Amino acid sequence: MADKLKFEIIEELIVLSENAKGWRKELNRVSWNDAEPKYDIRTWSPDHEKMGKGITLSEEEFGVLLKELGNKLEHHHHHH
Amino acid sequence: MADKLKFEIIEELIVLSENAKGWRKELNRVSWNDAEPKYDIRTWSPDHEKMGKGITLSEEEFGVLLKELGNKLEHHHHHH
Repeated sequence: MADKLKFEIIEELIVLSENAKGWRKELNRVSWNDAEPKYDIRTWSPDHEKMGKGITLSEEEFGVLLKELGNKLEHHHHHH
Repeated sequence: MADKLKFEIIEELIVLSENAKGWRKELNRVSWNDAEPKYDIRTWSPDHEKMGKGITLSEEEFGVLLKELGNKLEHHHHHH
């Protein structure tokens, strides 16, 4: 029984930025409640001791992300 | 003068999936509190009246995301 969710980081994919306190907003793959591992994107502590604003994505959904982002890359516009 | 943060959806990029109540986990460009629009990835209402669990991405972070995902597309991960 759990009144809480459990998270275990399986693989680190991309670190998008790092805070003065360290807090890194990163894309990784986490397993929730020892169940199916999926893609997670949020701001974590440098020690990963805490977490915040972010979302869970399945292999299907993140698959759609890869597809459509890959399409949009036809529009070669340099991000700042 | 607003307790909550002001936001407006400038453009939609990707819809990753849709909820029973409609709530779509999508990537779209949102302008926060009348300021510079950025990339946002979260679950929104189908009417986009509300938002929830998700994160802000700038030119910097979204650019790095596109890059390193574009690398990862070397792996023929069937997302199944």
